[PDB]
Amino acid sequence: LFVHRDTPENNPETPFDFTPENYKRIEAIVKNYPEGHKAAAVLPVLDLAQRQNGWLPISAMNKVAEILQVPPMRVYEVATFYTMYNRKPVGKYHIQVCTTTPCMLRNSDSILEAIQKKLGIKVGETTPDKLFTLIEVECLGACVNAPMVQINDNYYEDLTPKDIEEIIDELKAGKIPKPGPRSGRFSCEPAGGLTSLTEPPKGPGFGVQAGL
Amino acid sequence: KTSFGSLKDEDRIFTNLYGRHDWRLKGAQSRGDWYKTKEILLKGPDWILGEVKTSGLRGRGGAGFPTGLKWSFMNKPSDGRPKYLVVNADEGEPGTCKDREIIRHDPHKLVEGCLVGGRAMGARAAYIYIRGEFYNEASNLQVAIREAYEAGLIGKNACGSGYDFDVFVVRGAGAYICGEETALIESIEGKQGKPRLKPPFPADVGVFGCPTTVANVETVAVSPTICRRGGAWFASFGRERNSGTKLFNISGHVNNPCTVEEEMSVPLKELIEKHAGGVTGGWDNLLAVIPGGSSTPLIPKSVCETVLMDFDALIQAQTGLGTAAVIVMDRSTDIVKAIARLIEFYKHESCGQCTPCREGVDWMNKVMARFVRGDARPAEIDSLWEISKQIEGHTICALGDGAAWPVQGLIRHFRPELEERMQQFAQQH
Amino acid sequence: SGVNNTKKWKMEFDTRERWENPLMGWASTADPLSNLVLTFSTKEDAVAFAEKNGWSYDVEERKVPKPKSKSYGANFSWNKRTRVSTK
Ligand SMILES: Cc1cc2nc3c(=O)[nH]c(=O)nc-3n(C[C@H](O)[C@H](O)[C@H](O)COP(=O)(O)O)c2cc1C
Ligand code: SF4
Ligand code: FES
Repeated sequence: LFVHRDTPENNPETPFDFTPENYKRIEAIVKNYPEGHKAAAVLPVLDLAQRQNGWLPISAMNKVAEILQVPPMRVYEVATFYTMYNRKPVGKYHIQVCTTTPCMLRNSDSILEAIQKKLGIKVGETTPDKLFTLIEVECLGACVNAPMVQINDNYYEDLTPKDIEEIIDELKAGKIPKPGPRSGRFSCEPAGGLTSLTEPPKGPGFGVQAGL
Repeated sequence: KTSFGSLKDEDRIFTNLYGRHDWRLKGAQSRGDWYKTKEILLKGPDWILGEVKTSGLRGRGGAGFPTGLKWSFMNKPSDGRPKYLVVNADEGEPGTCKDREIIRHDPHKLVEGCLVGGRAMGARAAYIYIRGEFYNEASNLQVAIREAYEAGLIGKNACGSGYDFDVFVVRGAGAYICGEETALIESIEGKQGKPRLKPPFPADVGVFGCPTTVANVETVAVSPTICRRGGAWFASFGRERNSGTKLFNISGHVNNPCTVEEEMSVPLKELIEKHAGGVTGGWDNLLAVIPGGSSTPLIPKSVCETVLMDFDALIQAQTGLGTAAVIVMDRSTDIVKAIARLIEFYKHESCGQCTPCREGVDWMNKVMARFVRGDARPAEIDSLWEISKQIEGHTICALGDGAAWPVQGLIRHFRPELEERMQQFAQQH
Repeated sequence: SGVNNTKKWKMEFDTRERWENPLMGWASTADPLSNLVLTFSTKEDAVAFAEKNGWSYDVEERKVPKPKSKSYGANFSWNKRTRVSTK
């Protein structure tokens, strides 16, 4: 929903303030923009509150409005426009499965159902332990590595039902699995052998025209 | 020349595309980056704009405007306002992941491009807008920028050239529409990512209200090489008015989905077979290809037999080069469902600002969802065509066109499939 | 926003008493001119008509909206207050 209703857990009196170290980070954010245009810092600072707090209560939105001297409504507009802001609490690991056509064509559905069975939840829900939250997202910009998921800040790619269940098993154990493809390649090169960039790259000055 | 493709590694620009060599400053310099940057800067903006003009380079962000002419809009006297370069790293087009490889594996190409391109425009700084999901890539770029600052390649007296230049990185927060040039500017300003009407054009009133040029990551990252090796060297690739090398993404129903650099005007068939290992199940198993990302209309196998991958060739085939993100669908695909999911994507991504896309795309999505099940009558096909034409060319920004076009491609080339599905539903009910 | 009902000159008369009908509560009137409203191309035509019919009259000069200076670009001013905080 894109309207707010005060609750005991989410209301203007809910405690939130940036830590002393995050205030230092805020100063560097605000210094990135011309003077007289502090409102440009709304997105990075709002994201900073989420990284500290995990999600965005209304009191966190109010604090950002105060620090940057912007009307709170303009901050509410940003919080509700960009989908990476969590206006409700999310589990420790926010699993985000891409289901757009390129990933769908390479069986993102088998990934989605594998997660649902293993965690016993439905898309949109949080586990009772509050460790995992599962949602579908649009193209995450790793289409040649489909099917893939993002968990918090990391991408996990070239997934199969076995691979994702192994990633979730590692997460449940406190281990932090390595990101990237799980199929054998390292990034976006074709499997079965490079079809380009096999020879060593040229060095400084190669092919440089005259006059420089 | 009359045949294109088979680009040699000596002529490839992004030589660390696969990240098998050091992506940091030392590896970049060993590969030719940051070489004679001072000389290029001291040549002057008009010389730099001349080389980009002669190179025939066109925008790699999806619209394909001639880059040299576009960048020359900033080559004008100052008026007290600062001038900015905004590098578009939102990379949100479904099927497109080329800009991701440049940022994380060749970051110093992009940083040097910002300085060289910024110098041509007389900008004081560059803001690189990178989508918020590319966290690890943004951090990689941030590390490279610090090395450039420490080495004195950017910042005060960049490359000892007497020209100051800052490179800032700002992350998005989840919005495909923030790849649109004016929506990107609005997002940097702390507002909802809603596009601006034009005029004014960004070269007159842009970010913070100042003269601005928005350029795609790949467009920027190739400019330093064009200056070093010459625009003529770049124009010796691809057909006339389709110059240069191009980064391709081949995904979907291929054997080895991959990113690769190849000559412009390469045949679509040759690209899929040489680099992606061919269509899954053989070329005979091909059904349709989306050649330039979800915003470009699909083309059937018959068209894919001989078409060339460049701006002009794909326009004559009733589509476009777009981002050159090739999405391949074999004959096991439910083509109506594939397209219906793209319309669902545009429904989730429309900013909602202007009426035809706010309401039209959601309307098209509802009709397509029924077309998937066959729960419609054939008269609704011509209705859906007309609706898509009421969105196209009537919206503020090109997202509305980007949603209309995929629907048009489906109806143009697969009307029998849509009608067959309605016939099957009717007998079952 | 339509301006098509502001093209012509009108002539109406002074409002007189309306009272509640004792039976039904309907609005009764004894003013035969209560509904009379004439239309004229110009105020000269209206004045001419009023003069020959012996009615005393007041003429109010037509109010036309004054031309405004509009600029979409001002929504994003670098240093002026016209910059919009939202779209
Ligand atoms: C909905 C939409 C999304 C877009 N996304 C991107 C993008 O992710 N990256 C990009 O470079 N251009 C994107 N564009 C194109 C930009 O608006 C603009 O044309 C481009 O940044 C100009 O740079 P170029 O001339 O070098 O291509 C998008 C356009 C639209 C309408
Ligand atoms: S076409 Fe869609 S995305 Fe573009 S301005 Fe209109 S509503 Fe927003
Ligand atoms: S379609 Fe899933 S990452 Fe692009």
